Amino acid sequence: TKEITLEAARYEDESLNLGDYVEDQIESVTFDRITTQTAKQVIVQKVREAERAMVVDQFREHEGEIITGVV
Amino acid sequence: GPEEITADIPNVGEAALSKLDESGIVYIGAEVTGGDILVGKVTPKGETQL
Amino acid sequence: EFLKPRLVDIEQVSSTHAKVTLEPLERGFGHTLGNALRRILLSSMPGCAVTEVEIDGVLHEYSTKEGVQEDILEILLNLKGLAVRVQGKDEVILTLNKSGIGPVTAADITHDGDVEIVKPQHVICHLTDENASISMRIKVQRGRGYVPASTRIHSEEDERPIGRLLVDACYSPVERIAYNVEAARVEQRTDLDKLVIEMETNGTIDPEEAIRRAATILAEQLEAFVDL
Repeated sequence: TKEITLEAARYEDESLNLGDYVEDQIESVTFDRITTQTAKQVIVQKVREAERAMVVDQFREHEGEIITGVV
Repeated sequence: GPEEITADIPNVGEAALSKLDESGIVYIGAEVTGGDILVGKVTPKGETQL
Repeated sequence: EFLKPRLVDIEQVSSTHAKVTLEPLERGFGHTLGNALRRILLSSMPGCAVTEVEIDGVLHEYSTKEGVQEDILEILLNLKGLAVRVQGKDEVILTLNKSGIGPVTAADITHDGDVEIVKPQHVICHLTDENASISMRIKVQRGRGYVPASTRIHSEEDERPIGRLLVDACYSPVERIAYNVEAARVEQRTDLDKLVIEMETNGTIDPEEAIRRAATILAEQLEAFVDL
């Protein structure tokens, strides 16, 4: 499950190479009502990442901000 | 709305929840120690913030 | 210029309890060796009491399985007093199974060669229902001293199956120890002191090996008295 194989999977005729980390799996749905705390933490991390990306695209594109400001 | 007695409990470790069932009540005959949960009761609060 | 006390005679008046005598011991040493040996004997010896159980059809020690005329708590309290000697390794699993009318005793425990029972006539519990059966799992391990049930929960190795039941350990093979000093044989001299020690055990340990182990512990621990 963590890493598929083809050499030891000769019954499967080795449809791909040994060590292909490409997308070869699928899921359907997840509720995770009890895991709502983990979902909220992941959403907070995603929000922080999005805020960092927005700050980057707003400042580093114009080399930060070359203007008089305040601290 | 009323509060629920399910296992939907946040910010608690996996060990603190491994002593519960799918409904939210400890199994009969569990060696529970001090500082642990027996039934998970969670109540809905007001919005108070958006 | 001293006389080395050498074990010369051992009297097993009965299987349960015996006595040991020591030969020439110089005056004054009688209450030295006797008290120290008695106290190390009574305190620190290798015990092999039962530490864990797994009954077939109960969930906790406070329930009552159908067909047995004793409470499960009574079952564990009775089983705590069972004496077992272990020779092969430091932890062996013992299996039990019996059905039908009549009590269950130590002779009903499976008796693989490594583990030997000392008291076959010890009773565990009566059984009344005709088609009643109990298949309990017995866990025994070596140790010393007195480890209670509460303190051993410190392992925290996910040792929480519902059917596993804890006990209170009784790691003390000896039960009653007595000793006294008396005038020894003439030994072509005057004032020869010999002491006799009466040992009451559950039968797990023979007195000679017990004395050897106790004296070895005392000597090895006292060997720290070589300072700078």
